Amino acid sequence: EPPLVFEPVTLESLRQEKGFQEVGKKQIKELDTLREKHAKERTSVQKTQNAAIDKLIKGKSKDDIRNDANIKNSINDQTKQWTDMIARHRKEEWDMLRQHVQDSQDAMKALMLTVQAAQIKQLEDRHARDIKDLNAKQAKMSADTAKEVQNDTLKTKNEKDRRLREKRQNNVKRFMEEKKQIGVKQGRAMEKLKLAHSKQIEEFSTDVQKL
Repeated sequence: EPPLVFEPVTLESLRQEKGFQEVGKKQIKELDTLREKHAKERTSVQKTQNAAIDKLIKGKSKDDIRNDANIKNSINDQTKQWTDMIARHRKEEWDMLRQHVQDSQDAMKALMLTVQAAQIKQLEDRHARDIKDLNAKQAKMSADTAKEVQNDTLKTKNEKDRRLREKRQNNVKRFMEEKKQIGVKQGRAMEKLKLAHSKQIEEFSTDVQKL
C-alpha cells in the first residue's frame, strides 16, 4: 500500500464542494425571494400612487369644466337679460315718439284753427269800421249838402227848402245804395275768407294723414 497523499485543502477546493455550494444556492433564492417581496411592493406602491392621482385629477377636472359651464350658463342668461332690456327700451322710444307725433299733429291743428279764427275776427273787426267810417262820410255830406243850400244862390227859402228836400231824399237813395254795396262786398269778402280756411283744413288733414 502506497503511503497516503493528502490534497491540500484550498479556498478553491472548499469553494467547489457541492455541500458548500448548496449553501450558496439557498442564499440566492433567499435573495430572489427578497427581490420578490420588493418588486411586489415597488409595483403595488406605484399602483396606489398612480391610482390616487389619476382619479384625483379627474375629481378636479369635474369641477373645473363645471365652472366653465356656470359662466356660459350665466353669461347666456346675462346676455338675454340685456336683450330683454333693449327690446322694451326700444319700445319706450317708439311709445314716446308716437305721442310726440300725435301731440305735434294735434298742436299744429289747434294752431291752425286759432290763426284761422284770428283772421276771421280781423276781418269782422275791420268790416265794422268800414260801416262806421261810411256812416261818417254819409253824415258829413248831409251837413255839406245842407250847409251849401243856406249859402246857395236860391233867393227865397221857399225855393231853398224845396231843393234840400229834393237833395236830401236823392242823397238818401245814394246812402241806401252805398249801404247795399258795402253789405255785399263785406259778404263776399267774408265768404272768400271762410273758403280759404276751409280748404286749408282739408289740405292740412290730407297732408298729415299721408305721414
